[PDB]
Amino acid sequence: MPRLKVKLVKSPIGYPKDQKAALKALGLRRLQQERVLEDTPAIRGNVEKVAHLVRVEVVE
Amino acid sequence: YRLKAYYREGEKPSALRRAGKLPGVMYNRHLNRKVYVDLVEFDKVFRQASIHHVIVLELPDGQSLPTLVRQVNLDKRRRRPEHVDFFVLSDEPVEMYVPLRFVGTPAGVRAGGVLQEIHRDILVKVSPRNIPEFIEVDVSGLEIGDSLHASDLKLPPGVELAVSPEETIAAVVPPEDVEKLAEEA
Amino acid sequence: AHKKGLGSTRNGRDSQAKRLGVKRYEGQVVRAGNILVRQRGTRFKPGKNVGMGRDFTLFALVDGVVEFQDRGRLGRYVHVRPLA
Amino acid sequence: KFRVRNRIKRTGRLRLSVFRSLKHIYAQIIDDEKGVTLVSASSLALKLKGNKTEVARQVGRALAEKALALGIKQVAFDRGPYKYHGRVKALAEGAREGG
Amino acid sequence: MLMPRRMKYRKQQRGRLKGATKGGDYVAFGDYGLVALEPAWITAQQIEAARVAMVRHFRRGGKIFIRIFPDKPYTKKPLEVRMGKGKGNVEGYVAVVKPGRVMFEVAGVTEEQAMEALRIAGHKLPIKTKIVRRDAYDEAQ
RNA sequence: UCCCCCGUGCCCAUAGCGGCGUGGAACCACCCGUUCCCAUUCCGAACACGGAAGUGAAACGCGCCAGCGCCGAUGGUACUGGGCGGGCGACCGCCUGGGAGAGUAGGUCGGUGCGGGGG
RNA sequence: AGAGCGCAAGGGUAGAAGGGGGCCUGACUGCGAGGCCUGCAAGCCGAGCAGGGGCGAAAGCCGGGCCUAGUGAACCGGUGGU
RNA sequence: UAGCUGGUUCUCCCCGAAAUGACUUUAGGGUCAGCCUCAGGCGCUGACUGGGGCCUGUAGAGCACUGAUAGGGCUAGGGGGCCCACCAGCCUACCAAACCCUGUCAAACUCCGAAGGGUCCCAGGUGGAGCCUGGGAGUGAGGGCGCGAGCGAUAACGUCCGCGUCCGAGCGCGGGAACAACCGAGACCGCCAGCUAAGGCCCCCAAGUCUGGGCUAAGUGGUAAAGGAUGUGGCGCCGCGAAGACAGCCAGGAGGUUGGCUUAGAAGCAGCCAUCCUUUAAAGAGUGCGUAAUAGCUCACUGGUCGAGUGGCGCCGCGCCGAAAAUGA
Repeated sequence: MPRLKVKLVKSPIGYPKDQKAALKALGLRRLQQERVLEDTPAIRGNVEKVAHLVRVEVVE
Repeated sequence: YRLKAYYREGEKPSALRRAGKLPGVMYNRHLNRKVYVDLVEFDKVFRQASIHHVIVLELPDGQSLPTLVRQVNLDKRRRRPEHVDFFVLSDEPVEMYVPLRFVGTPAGVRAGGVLQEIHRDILVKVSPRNIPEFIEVDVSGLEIGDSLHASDLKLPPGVELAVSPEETIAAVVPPEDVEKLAEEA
Repeated sequence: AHKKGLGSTRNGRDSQAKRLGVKRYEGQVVRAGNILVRQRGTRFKPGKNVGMGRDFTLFALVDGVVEFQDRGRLGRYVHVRPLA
Repeated sequence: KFRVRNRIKRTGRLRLSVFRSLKHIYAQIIDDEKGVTLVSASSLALKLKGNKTEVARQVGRALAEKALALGIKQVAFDRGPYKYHGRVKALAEGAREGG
Repeated sequence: MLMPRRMKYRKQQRGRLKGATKGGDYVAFGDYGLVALEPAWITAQQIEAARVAMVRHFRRGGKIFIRIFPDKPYTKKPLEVRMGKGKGNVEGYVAVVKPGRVMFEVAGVTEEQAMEALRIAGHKLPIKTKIVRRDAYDEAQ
């Protein structure tokens, strides 16, 4: 089960509630953030959620 | 008659169309996969036969599998072809429409009143060995306010019927002269 | 501006709409007395250890789990599994 | 057509399904849960007397004892078109308090 | 000129119009057919004017079938009377027309005849149109 | 443990409808009687009760057929989470994941669980 | 199941609520868990337990009405009564 | 007295509201509930999401009920009659109960009915999350933007709700020339340090007069339509041609006939119906023009010359016309 790390790309500032709450779920507080977080389809769901405001990678 | 054929797969619908080839499907009692072919030549062939006559599609699998069409589902908006269904033929009982040929100009006609037909194709069950190209039926002397239906039509022996047949095949009705402006009063 | 006639009305009225529907869905625990369905008709006929009253209401009769049910030629049903 | 779920009006808990023919009684004890039945007796299908009534009495009575003989207190009474004439077994003897 | 005959509610809501047309996109009837391209209403006034327009062009014609039916109220209020107060009045009866919808068919004429008939008539219609023959759609109840 | 009938339960019409054939040696049904219990808003039709030489007509039980009625893939369009556009506007297109309705082929005259009376 | 289901509408309804007769008066009293609903105050749901009853051989239901309108805090005072 | 107006003084450090829900002699006002706050109590529970299970009746779509509906059939029958009664019988380009076929309409119609959404358990989740008592609040004129329905006229910077977001309190920053809410973007201070967002890279102005292919000729670009056109350039189809087409250029361009009727006269030729056949390479019962009808011009059509491409039907990319207003463009 390889780890998943994301980079925050596009500002949270101006997006629906679920989006914001998701970011605030990911230990993600401001722009340009390498967030190294182990795989778990809950987290993944929360990725495909935030998928655009961010950038992804399954770093091992 | 002959058209090409192409075995379809798991490729997205939209693309196949906005590349060059309309997509399709075939099924017969058990045989069901996905298929497709060219547009322009397909449209040419169709415009002749379609669900009137028989199609023969020689397919890039080695054979020359002949079908009939069946159903022409379109996009409706700016209506035009977009995925049909094909029927893999055999020799078993099958219902289908036969384009009819109203031949001869009657008495209700020429008196003024013109045929307002009901059908230009009748549902009939046949063995695929009989090919009723088109029942070139009468309509010798239909009168104005006169009708014809049932088994009135000649049926090529074997090619049975498949309605009531009290299904009224056609009839002649009045014109629409400028005296229908007097109606406006 | 000419304010002459103007066709009035006699329509605008509704209802202090009470909130009606499946109050307790399945997988839910009840202590008996908890109503699971507030309905107008009998869209949900009584289930096992579920009761009904004057206003067509499926409520609890024990301490267990709401279980949903359908019976085409008998209607739809809502029950409560024991949990002993 | 005495369906009416006279069943339901007795589907409180634990049935006892009985019915008659031209000449033979069919007294049976059915338990639900899964559908499992239980206890039998028949006026002219237990190889018994040929007088509908009294046989039935005794037959129910036979079954009656059978009930307590295998651990039975009180149950229901599944009867369609009765006109309630007791069938003076009525399983009233019938342990159960039929009547 | 068509409408129902007093039925259910009088006033109803105009609403926005998408474009699935729900159905009605081939000939089956006549022989030549006028079908539309702009999502709008067909006006009973227009409706009659176009039907005429055809009839008018070809004296002693055939049979002109009308598929669509104008059965929707024009909620219209009076003039210079200030807002609020009541809905309007049912007025001008029309219909929903979503493009790719058959509206009228000509049968038993010249090619030229139905050409110019559908041409002029639809030319009088609240929008613009396409005029089609009768083929590629066959097989549809 | 099995082939048949019956008292009765489960799925919810692929069980229902309809033409054909059907079985009673037990079961089942008509049927024998209306005097004893009982009752018809009138008839013993219905429930009720005492009972034969017949019957298997109906009721019913079982088989065949799809003719009505029932279910119905596959594909692809609709519509749309959520993401970007384009047009004053009425409205339109690309992305992803979801994914009908109607129809097309085909399929359907049931499935099963119990307890007794028969061989 | 498209009729009746008191009276508007909607849901619901014969595996009855409808329709017939017999009997009766639970259109009970003392309560009431746990709920619906919810700014408050109101309104709405009900087993159960005791009494003492009505129906049915029973099993059983009965604390009005197929369901949602038919209504009015408090202060004032009349009322029979402890 | 004034539920109104007006004014209300020092500094930094932290969070940070609402313009709603009901209620009133209330609507520009107060209680309350939601939202801010600080102390003490609570401890993975909360926002969010993965899994399972459930409720739902919209977007579509369907016509099986509710009604609306267009066209034909079939017919109960209604105008009817032919024409006998204890009563019958056969009968229409009239209209019409129902049924059937042929399409279809719907917020208050529904056999079907999704994407969603709500919600109950398994688990991740450490966040100025969430929970519990408690004191002080301020709020209760909102506005904008997006899809979603109403109102309006599918008008209003109009209005009234729904989810959402910003302005409000972010008139702090970059774009958009300028520009509360459109794009980018959450501003402790300092830095003559680099990357990048939107948006740009001739210049005002900072950076490519970067590379390659395809378009347009009007200031289009630098703001409108239906509707009209031998504008331009690629795509697709459909007959014609070296046995000689396309255009022009020579010539033929006929007869019953003055077609039957209308019609004052209608002779291809103002209209009605027409729907010949015959001599012929070819001349139609006619393409427009011409007449008082006639005459006549011409065409259509085949061969003479000529000698290579032609006539047209749709689609698509950009324009052209359509297109007039008030101080200086």
